[PDB]
Amino acid sequence: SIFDKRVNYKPFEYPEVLQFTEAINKAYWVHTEVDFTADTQDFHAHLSLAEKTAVKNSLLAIAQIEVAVRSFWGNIYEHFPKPEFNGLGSTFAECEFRHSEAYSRLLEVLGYNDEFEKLLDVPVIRRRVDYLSNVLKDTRSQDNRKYMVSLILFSILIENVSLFSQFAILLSFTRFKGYMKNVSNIIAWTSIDEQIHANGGIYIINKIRALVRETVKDSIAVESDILDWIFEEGEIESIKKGDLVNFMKFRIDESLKQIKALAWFEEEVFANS
Amino acid sequence: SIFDKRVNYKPFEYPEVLQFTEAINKAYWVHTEVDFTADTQDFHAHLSLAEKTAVKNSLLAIAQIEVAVRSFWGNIYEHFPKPEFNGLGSTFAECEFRHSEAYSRLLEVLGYNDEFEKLLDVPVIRRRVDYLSNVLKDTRSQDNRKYMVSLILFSILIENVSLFSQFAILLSFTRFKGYMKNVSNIIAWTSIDEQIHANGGIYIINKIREEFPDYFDEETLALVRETVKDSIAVESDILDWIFEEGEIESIKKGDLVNFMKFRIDESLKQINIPVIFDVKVEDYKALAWFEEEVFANSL
Ligand SMILES: [Mn+2]
Ligand SMILES: [Mn+2]
Ligand SMILES: [Mn+2]
Ligand SMILES: [Mn+2]
Repeated sequence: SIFDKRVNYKPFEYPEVLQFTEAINKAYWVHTEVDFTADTQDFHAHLSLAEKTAVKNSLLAIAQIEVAVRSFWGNIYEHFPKPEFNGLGSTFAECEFRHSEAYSRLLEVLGYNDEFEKLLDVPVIRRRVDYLSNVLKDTRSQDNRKYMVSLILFSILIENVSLFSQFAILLSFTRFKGYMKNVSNIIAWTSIDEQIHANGGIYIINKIRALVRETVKDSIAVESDILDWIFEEGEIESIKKGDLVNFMKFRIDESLKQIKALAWFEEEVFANS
Repeated sequence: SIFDKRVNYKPFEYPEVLQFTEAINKAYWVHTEVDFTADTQDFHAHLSLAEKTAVKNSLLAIAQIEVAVRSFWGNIYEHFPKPEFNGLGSTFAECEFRHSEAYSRLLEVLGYNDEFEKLLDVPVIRRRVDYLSNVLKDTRSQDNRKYMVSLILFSILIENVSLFSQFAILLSFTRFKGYMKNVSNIIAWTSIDEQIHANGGIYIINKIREEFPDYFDEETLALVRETVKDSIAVESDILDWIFEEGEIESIKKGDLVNFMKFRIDESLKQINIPVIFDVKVEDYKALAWFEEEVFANSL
């Protein structure tokens, strides 16, 4: 089975894994390629306080997940002891380190390290953490039935929902205003990697073939409250909170179908890619 | 300390980690960037039986270490619970998967999968596997002193000497004969990566020496020096199996033994361990072309 340890390296029992690692390989990128001087000039002079807050809080919401020690992918070999899944996890774990460094830099160049330190003082961020830490309680569980339960939640929200909300907000400043072009480059490259991390999760879930889908509907409530915190200074004009909820509803449905004025998102991602 | 868990991502307690990860980032490469058709033609037409056997057995010995599930670097966060070392471990773990795929491919192109499956039937390889087992027996130990011993032997053997003998053998065909230039691209890129891995391990060893100088007692230094001296005996016997069909004009075994001994000594100096062999400039300059040949085959 997939939970049994195969000793020989090749042939790969699941050769489709290379499609996900090679996609990460071809999309390889680091934050040191990008210069944020123009974005700081656009930020300082041409963005309203409600627009500054939307950029600040969206990046803080992204950093809450991205700026952390990521250990799920780097340990799937402990649960799927195959050489191809150790490489799948290795490639995703490295990519998450490039992500954590990129949003650690953005927090530094925009001067938001202090707010990131005390981020749990925000009640709604504290609500997403209490949510996330509990629903993913069995990511390290030796029980192979509730570890699967973790990979479902990990792939459709951590990789598909809990971040693409803030990706579209930041990309809207480049789409409709032509601002934050370099930050949107980091955002476009990140969302591409998270799309591959989601498909890799979806791919595995289909290979292991109630508690799930009404656990994930609980996140739409907390993710909607996060948008209230992101737009606490007022709704900006490039995007609206109501459309982002439907964008969140669209992505969850297509995630489960394989196991909208925000249709421009995919087009905007490849333009800034 | 380095063994204590830190929850906050930054500031980094060990910011020099970024020097090693960025080096891997800048030297990033995948084997699909290279094609080996030209090398199969030089192998088929312009290589003797002695040179064929040296190329095949060297790559078999490399694949013996590289084509496997590598798990040491990807789990260094279990012993150094810092966000820095989880990123350092991930960056190195992904790097080994690019290596495992690269030499998996070289075995496939040149048609050596059957001999790699039966590689354990070679007695000198079984001597290396049992020897490497004691070099890795404490890689999961929760004893920080036992795990530090495995970390020292991992960086100076698996990452810095156990493969560089075969690396120089393959590069010698490109420098002196002008053959196997695509294979030399993989070798040079891999040798750069393993150098960063060994230097990254030396950095962690020295940082443990800073915070815990009592861990470097007389017993640890004696066991490491004796285990290391046992390596050159097994690796020199590997050199006999690599040239089991005759001496080749590209390089000599005597230079390769002096090459490994010098690299081992340079490794011990960086972590303040007494030199074992003390190779003279009379001997280790015969393979001094290895560094520049790696850089020439890297661009
Ligand atoms: Mn990420
Ligand atoms: Mn991800
Ligand atoms: Mn390697
Ligand atoms: Mn290595």
